[PDB]
Amino acid sequence: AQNPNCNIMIFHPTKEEFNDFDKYIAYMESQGAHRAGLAKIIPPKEWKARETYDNISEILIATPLQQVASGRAGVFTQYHKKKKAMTVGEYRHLANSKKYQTPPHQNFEDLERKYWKNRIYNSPIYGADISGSLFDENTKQWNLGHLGTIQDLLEKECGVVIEGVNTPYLYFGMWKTTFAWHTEDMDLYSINYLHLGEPKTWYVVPPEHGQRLERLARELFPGSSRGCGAFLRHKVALISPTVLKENGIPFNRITQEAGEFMVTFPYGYHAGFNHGFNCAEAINFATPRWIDYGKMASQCSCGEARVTFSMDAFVRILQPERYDLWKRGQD
Ligand SMILES: O=C(O)CNC(=O)C(=O)O
Ligand SMILES: [Mg+2]
Ligand code: NI
Ligand SMILES: [Zn+2]
Repeated sequence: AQNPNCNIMIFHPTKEEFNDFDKYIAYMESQGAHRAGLAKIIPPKEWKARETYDNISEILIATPLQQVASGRAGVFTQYHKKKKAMTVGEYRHLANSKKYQTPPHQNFEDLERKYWKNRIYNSPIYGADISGSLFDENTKQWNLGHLGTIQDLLEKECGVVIEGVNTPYLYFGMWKTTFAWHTEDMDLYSINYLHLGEPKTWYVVPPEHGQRLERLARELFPGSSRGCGAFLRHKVALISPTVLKENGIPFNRITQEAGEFMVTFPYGYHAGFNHGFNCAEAINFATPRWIDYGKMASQCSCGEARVTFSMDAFVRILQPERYDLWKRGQD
């Protein structure tokens, strides 16, 4: 069995190997990458996502989210308070302001310590989930707006044609902006490219151990757990590495820098934080190996998780028994 300790693997494809996305994902899995839940891909030196980032300031962040925490330093939830619209240029200035800027630090480890110590005492503002792309249309390799669609994958694997579309999302972050513990909708893959700026630290639980994280989360968030049998789908709960280690939960951590891709694998729980002003782009995708995960994915039916139009068909076709209850949650 490849990668039996479920370590995060890092890949350095050549320009020739960067041509065929599906084939490279399958190669990474042949080496056991999926066992970690997360892999890093460093593009060949010949590649670029676009020529410059000098002309992005007029992109609008229509609903910036202020991430307000409740709980204790290592075990907290966050809620998202909607703020007034601002441009990316306005947001970058805000991120660099004395109130919100990254503190002085020695190295990534020192900054990670400061994050876990102090996150709950601040409420950083995240420009998340903005439909759009920063890949140049002429970038032919690993262009996240030109991937094969999940609807086409389901059709190719299972023969059923379904409605829905699959497009990327931009994330503009600042120091302490936070992504809560989650897997993807329908336990899909994700791919995330850090276009610019400061790093993003990731934590991940191997898929084979995801239920260990769920059991801890039910212990640590007991009212949430009573409210919903899949409350990590709400994407609001954080648990620190110190707390995970105290409870024996297997996990790994890695820092993504600008110019690097991360891939999350089906049912790989992940969480993390941004080091300072940055911009990432991400999209979900599928492979043949995903289908069995999609069929088994938990679902939130309490009404909190509210998701895209396109998840309807996935539930309807892969999870027909759950469909009626899940759709009630959506309406
Ligand atoms: O970058 C972020 O805030 C969150 N991204 C992801 O969870 C992802 O790409 O799967
Ligand atoms: Mg612009
Ligand atoms: Ni994710
Ligand atoms: Zn729920």
